Amino acid sequence: MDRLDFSIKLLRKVGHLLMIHWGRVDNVEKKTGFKDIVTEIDREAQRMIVDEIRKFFPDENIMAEEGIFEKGDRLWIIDPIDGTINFVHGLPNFSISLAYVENGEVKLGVVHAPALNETLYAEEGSGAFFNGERIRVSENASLEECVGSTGSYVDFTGKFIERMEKRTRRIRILGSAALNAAYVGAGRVDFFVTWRINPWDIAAGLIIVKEAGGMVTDFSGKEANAFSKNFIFSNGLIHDEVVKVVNEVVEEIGGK
Amino acid sequence: MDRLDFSIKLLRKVGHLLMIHWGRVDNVEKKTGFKDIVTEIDREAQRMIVDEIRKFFPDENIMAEEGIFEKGDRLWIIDPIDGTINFVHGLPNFSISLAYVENGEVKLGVVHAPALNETLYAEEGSGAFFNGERIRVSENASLEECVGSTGSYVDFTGKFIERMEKRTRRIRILGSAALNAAYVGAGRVDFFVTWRINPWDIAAGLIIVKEAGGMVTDFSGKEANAFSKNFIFSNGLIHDEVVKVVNEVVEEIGGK
Amino acid sequence: MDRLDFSIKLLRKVGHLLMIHWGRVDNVEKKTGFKDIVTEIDREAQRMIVDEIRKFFPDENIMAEEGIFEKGDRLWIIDPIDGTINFVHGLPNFSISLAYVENGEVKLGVVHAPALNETLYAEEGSGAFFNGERIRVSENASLEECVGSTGSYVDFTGKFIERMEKRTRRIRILGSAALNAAYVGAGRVDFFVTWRINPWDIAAGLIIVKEAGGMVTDFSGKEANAFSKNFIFSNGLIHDEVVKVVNEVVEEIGGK
Amino acid sequence: MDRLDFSIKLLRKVGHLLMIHWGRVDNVEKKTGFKDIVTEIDREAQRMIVDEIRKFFPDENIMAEEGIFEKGDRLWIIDPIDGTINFVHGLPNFSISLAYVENGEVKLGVVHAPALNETLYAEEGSGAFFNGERIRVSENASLEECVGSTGSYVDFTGKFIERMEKRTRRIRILGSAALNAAYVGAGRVDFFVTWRINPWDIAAGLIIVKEAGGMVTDFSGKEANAFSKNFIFSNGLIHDEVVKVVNEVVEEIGGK
Ligand SMILES: [Mg+2]
Ligand SMILES: [Mg+2]
Ligand SMILES: [Mg+2]
Ligand SMILES: [Mg+2]
Repeated sequence: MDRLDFSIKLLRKVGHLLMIHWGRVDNVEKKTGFKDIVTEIDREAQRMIVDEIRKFFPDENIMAEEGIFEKGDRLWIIDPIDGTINFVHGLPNFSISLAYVENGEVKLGVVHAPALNETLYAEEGSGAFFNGERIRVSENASLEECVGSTGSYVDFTGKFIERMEKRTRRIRILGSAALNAAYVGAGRVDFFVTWRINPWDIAAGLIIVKEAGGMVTDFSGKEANAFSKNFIFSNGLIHDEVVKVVNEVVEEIGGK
Repeated sequence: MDRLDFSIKLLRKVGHLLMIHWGRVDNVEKKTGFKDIVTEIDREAQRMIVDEIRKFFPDENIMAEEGIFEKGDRLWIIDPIDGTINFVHGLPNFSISLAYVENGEVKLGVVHAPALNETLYAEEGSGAFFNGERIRVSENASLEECVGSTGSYVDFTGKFIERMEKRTRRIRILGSAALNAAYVGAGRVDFFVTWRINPWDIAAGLIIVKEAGGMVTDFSGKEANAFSKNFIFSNGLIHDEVVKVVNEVVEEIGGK
Repeated sequence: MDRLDFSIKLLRKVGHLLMIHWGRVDNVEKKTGFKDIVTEIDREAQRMIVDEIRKFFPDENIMAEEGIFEKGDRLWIIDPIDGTINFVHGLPNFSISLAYVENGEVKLGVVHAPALNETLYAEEGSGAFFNGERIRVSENASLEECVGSTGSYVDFTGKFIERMEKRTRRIRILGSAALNAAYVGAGRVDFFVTWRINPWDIAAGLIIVKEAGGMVTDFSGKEANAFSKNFIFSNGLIHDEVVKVVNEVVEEIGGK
Repeated sequence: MDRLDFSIKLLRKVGHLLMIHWGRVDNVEKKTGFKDIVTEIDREAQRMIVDEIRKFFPDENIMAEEGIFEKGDRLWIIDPIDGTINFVHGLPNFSISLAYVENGEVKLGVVHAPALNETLYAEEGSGAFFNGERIRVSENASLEECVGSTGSYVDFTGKFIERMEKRTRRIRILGSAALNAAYVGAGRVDFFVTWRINPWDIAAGLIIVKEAGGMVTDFSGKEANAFSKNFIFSNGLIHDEVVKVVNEVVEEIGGK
């Protein structure tokens, strides 16, 4: 609609500002370590976005990674650069994410990977799209004919590989949370699992996976929402096959 | 120039055929099981290349992943699709690799990712390029300022992540060996490790990294060649420690 | 729509076939002269399009430029390559046109420019799009504030350009009818004028420009359909001024 | 090489600045009427180009279209946006142009069309390229085998269209002098004529077409250089005829 179209055009415009600096940001800043960085372009991109929303959606709230952490029954969740590390090194797997949550419910989601010219989006009840055409998660039902994905985490990643590497065609670690969730919605991957992520990393990828007929849940298999800590995105075919392996790894390291 | 230009235009032309089928080939074979496939496109793309190769290079040999394994002083190493699994699922990280090896010497290489519109190539003494512009290897001289990569291998993988997660910013698993290697030459990645690999998977990558001022060696740390089993590519500023870690990852599982 | 989504996916896929021979076609045949040519690719592309339509819509008629001139209630109009001259020479302004005419009126229409990655489409009562985002006709209400365009015609073009130049910013001759009409819908040009044209050249553009909010009439101002001979696509704001000048041109050349 | 690479990367970088505002330029200032305008984006982009050149070649001269007119042995000719009108309306045919003129003679030219992803360029003595690929002018030896092109001139155009349309397949009016000239070098067009012009309009085009094996002369047939106001670019196989028509058109209006 108005909101969806606005979001698509906004992220597509800002995407170009990011291209100016892609792989060329000399000022890398650490937030809570060397694996968790931010740059001046993350902020500039966020300002560009936040300002347009604040302009057309005057009395609505914003929750943006870099700083703005408001609350509201009408909240826009923004990730100026999902995959800042990639962005800095020059890898194409980074994106801009914009979800519009109403009453804690994701009503719209859009992910835009600039260097790839891929714009995945979904509005509630309208289905998922990719640059205008319909997308639906894969039909794959056998883990052996599946390609799953994960993000670079503590001891989780390396272990989740060990467990999965056997019953799976191949595992991917691309670099963009939002983009990886959206890829399942587009049928490119079979499932995506995250750990200790904020809502700006998954709010958009959540409605896009479900509107594309997939499944989005926490590690307990109980349907997840924008405010869940663990995330499992899947085509809804080999979901449980994954729910298990994940907890198998979680227990081994420490959990419950 | 002659063979360089030839090679770029050719792979670029072939990339488009791949695009017609990319993500839409549900007729998969297994060259050795699920973890290793081939498609008619693999075959159909390789054909379109080999044909052209002879049309202008009669008295020369050819080596393609699936089908031709000739040998000679004027050889061409072809890989119709590097990342067939990706190509099959709809992932952008797949490429076409081609190297001209004269007297056992890689005289030039070219990697082309059609979905990403990336063409990385290099000629002996001419330096490396990326779509016409020069590319050098990264300057990040410390593991805490690096992003590494490797392919999905038996135990080496999940055990390489664990053994290097706290070492580097991130470890990526993209899918295409030729592309991944070309990326360290591009400085998008600081190092890439490949275990148990064929010549057509690194032939081009090899000369691209070295021409881009990087390092390519076996695990023994000795200068690597088109014919080696395990490779390591880097900016030559963090090779030592990587060799070290690589040489200490096979330990935990085995492989003498 | 599954019909529109069907249309977008089919032309996008076929666009890669075209990309293989774009600028690399050696055998150009004259249909009625050196200014009206055709190639084998036009046919190959068309065949790819027709077989898919006939497979998923077995009882609907087809009217494709190169040969298939059926007629009916459920009709598919096709121009395998709008701008074969451009396509042959290597210019990017060439496209694949597809419209669905029902009981005389165009229900949907998509235009795909492969080299340009531009897919403009519209389904009746749903608005016009450009790669997933909504587009609308321009807002230039003054001719001196406009950019117009036409095709390449015998007498018409020259007189036109003369009788318009001193009254508009500039007139453009890009080379693809469908693409040009669709651009009026995208708002990139303010009006497009075609003379002694064919239905497959304007069916898709007709609905896109109408859905985009503009106007499409014949040279007399009378609204038009896929079957009129002459056309005028505009933003609706400058139309009269255009129809006037056009006839001043039909007047000098001749008519009756 | 030092200068060429620097030029290619700078333009591609500035290219994205342009993409942010492409088709969304609010305030258009008039230079010499609605026929010739400039926008703050032209200035904003020019400043970004000038900025880098001052930094790496501080002791060199600059001649930029929008306000900088220096003179010297080492000189850089610049056009922030060639095809501003196109840029404004949202047409993809616009580009950045940069030439380095050492000792009165241009030895390097770069033309980048951001919206098209086309970087054509040429360093004196090394030949013409297009995104790394090598290019050479066309081989069409007869006008009926060609596709010519012109700029939008108040009297020239219409006449040229008239005395040239029955003689050739089609005459194109694209909207970007630098790109149009680079196109003859790319062989996408057989000839291009420009009436009334400045060094920043065709300095880069000049060298590219020459390194591509074609010819650039003033209307009189006499060779042409960065400093002339009549230009005719061609594949050098139909040049004579074009100069013919060009002159004839001049007689239909006025001159000497
Ligand atoms: Mg972020
Ligand atoms: Mg292969
Ligand atoms: Mg046609
Ligand atoms: Mg300009």
